[PDB]
Amino acid sequence: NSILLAAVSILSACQQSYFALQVGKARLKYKVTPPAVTGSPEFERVFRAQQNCVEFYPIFIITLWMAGWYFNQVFATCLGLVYIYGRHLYFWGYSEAAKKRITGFRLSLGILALLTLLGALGIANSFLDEYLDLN
Amino acid sequence: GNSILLAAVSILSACQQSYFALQVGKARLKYKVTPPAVTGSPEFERVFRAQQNCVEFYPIFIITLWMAGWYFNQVFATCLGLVYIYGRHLYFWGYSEAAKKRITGFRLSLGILALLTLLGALGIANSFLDEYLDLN
Amino acid sequence: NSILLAAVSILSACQQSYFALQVGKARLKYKVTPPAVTGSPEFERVFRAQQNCVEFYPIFIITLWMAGWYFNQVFATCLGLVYIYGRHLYFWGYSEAAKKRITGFRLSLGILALLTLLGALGIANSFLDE
Repeated sequence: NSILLAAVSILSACQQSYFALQVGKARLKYKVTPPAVTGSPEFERVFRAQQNCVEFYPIFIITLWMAGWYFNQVFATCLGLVYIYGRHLYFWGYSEAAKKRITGFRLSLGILALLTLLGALGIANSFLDEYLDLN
Repeated sequence: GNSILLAAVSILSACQQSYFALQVGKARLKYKVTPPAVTGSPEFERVFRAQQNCVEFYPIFIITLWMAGWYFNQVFATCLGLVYIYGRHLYFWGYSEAAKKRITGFRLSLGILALLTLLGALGIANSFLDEYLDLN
Repeated sequence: NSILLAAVSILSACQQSYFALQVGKARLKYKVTPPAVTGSPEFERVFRAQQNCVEFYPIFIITLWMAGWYFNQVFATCLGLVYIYGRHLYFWGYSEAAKKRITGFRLSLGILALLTLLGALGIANSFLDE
């Protein structure tokens, strides 16, 4: 009864690990020796992109589960997949040029807002179930 | 279900975190910091670092929030959760004005976090001694 | 029952807060004035280590719970403990020298992939009988 949410969650976790791998590969390709994170423009775009993704990850997960638990698992699950796609655009877009990140960024933040909305409605509706009203 | 209050707080805090990210985006435009760079303007640098410290601790807050709410008391955890959200509001805007103006909101939100950790640890412990060692 | 998962989760959250404390201590030891995060090489090692940990934390939590819920709580719990240990090695290793991070890094990523695997099997096996 959370099996769909669980699946999306494992998919997104693999995406985030994939992004971390690219930064590791970029460190070798452009000779950026740890702990440094600057010194090659190509590396800096890859690093910053991965950083923005990893920052937003827990926000996506919460919003995903609250929507799926309190509104509809199937609908949240589908939005979740489109979000995973949006960041795929964002990451690879940025990596090529800072201005190519904007599509994937707008898509994934649109989805996140909708998930927030659905989660808020469902939680509200669900709160009225201890006032016995179901709208 | 018996997580409805936790769920509400969680959605509120997630909105706060997205709001912080928006401010960094606005600051990038106001102080002309060309991506992927995050240095150059001191005003931008304070806003960026503040949002970074918030986003780092966010998953730690969520775990501690739910463990406290699940294994100790949902209503008590829920209330602390709201005050934490407020403390982070002070921290972020405080830091944005001056590096030393962050300290109030910092102490508040980390105090709460420690208490939530405490409650979570007790409840989990009590539940563990009741479930594998038959001691409540 | 999720009491074992709950315990590991609170343990790891304490580790993460501990790492953040060390960065705070490093700011004072090497005079790195906020909001700056560069200058002292040793500080940059401590900071980057804590940053790699805090990035991967939500990934560990999700995979930990999915494995524990859909595969086995006791087995996931044990792997969870080994991950916590691997991160302990990573952090302190890296703090001394970038090349001392490698052991704790391999250990913790081994665990993470297995947790992902177990979670995926359990969810699948789970979905195979509707």
